[PDB]
Amino acid sequence: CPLMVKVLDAVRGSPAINVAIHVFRKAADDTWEPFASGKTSESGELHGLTTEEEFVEGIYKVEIDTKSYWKALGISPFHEHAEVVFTANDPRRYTIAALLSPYSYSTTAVVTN
Amino acid sequence: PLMVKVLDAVRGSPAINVAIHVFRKAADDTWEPFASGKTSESGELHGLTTEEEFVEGIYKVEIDTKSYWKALGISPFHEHAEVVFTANDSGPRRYTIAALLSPYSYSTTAVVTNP
Amino acid sequence: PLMVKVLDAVRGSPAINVAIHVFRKAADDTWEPFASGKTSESGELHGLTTEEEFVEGIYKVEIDTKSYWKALGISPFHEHAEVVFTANDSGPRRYTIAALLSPYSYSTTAVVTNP
Amino acid sequence: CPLMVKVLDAVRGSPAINVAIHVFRKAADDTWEPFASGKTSESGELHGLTTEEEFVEGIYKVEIDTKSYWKALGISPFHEHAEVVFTANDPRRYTIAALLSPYSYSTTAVVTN
Ligand SMILES: [Mg+2]
Ligand SMILES: [Mg+2]
Ligand SMILES: [Mg+2]
Ligand SMILES: [Mg+2]
Repeated sequence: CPLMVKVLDAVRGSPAINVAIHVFRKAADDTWEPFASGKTSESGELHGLTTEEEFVEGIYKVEIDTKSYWKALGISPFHEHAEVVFTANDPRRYTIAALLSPYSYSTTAVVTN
Repeated sequence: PLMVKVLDAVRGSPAINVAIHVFRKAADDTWEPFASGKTSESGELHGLTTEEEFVEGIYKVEIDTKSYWKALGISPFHEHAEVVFTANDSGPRRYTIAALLSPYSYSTTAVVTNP
Repeated sequence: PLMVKVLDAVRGSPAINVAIHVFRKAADDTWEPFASGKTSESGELHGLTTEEEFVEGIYKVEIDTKSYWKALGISPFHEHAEVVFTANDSGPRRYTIAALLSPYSYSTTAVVTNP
Repeated sequence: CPLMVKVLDAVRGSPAINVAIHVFRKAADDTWEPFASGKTSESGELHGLTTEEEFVEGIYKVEIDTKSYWKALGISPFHEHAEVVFTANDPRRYTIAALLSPYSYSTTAVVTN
């Protein structure tokens, strides 16, 4: 799979498990079309979102439902979600990593061949 | 009530001349333009709104990081950094949205204080 | 010439009353005490040193994050956050050391400006 | 192995390869005794630093030679290194992750069972 998402919890020092992830692809009329989705695993990872044949160049948005995650832990969060928006560019594998705190997050792209 | 501060993690400096657009979610669920501006030489953007106009709502702060890096000769990963949050739902607050930029990474933090 | 700013990423607030110790590497390669203080209600620590006393050297800023979290009922991962850097080796500069704290994570950024 | 170190490069969006890592354990006289060391792999990871039998409770310091890494890339860095200091506490595995930029770094502990 050319696109993987990994989420960590900076409060508990753990993978962020059961986080909902939605991927969108920008359409020609500038709307966001649903592309793929899932929930992070026990390791905080979401694999299998797409395939080399499907993941063509274009602008993609990855929406990480951080609010529901913090709500399930009983911790008041700031953001509605974390969104990562990027242009896929032709070999490359994309790992979108996110590090979550209730009032802060960071995201990093690890792009490898 | 709403300030944006942007730092450059490659140079260890404010990120100057960064375009910032703020949107507010409308009743029909679309993003309406709310305010815009660009960071100063200190990397801050002040004066976007007022206590009266900054009512409860869901707000989106779009920071044009890609143009910033491209003007410095770098092709970055992200199209922009987007910060989406509910504001003032417990009464008016002061919000500082901070962003720390690298070509393939950014972080964003909110500092929320009660006037 | 040297300021330290500390933010709490759990609460979205300045990190208040954080103890900070600064050390400078001596000629015998040991860490000598240089200055200390604690963050204010704004999460900043000003006045640690002066342009005259802040000579070239290798400096270490130790931020006592563990005591901060423990006083809030949290058992954090790190003993402290340590920021080590060469200062003023191209002439005097102004340094802001920023730290962003979570129980199992922190980040630190330097903003360096030329007077 | 109970202790793993992973390093990412936020400028290139890649693992940080060939980064020197030194681990120290605090001695009874408060000095730092060398404990283990190595260099990150092509995946930015350093495995095999210690064993369950050796990695007893105590205070450990992980020193990541960020300066030499940035110098080899030709980019002027701020820090001499990144140090992560923590008390190991009894099952647990420790992953020390670091995200490097020339004037900033973050470190996170992912502690799992
Ligand atoms: Mg092309
Ligand atoms: Mg209401
Ligand atoms: Mg000299
Ligand atoms: Mg015990």
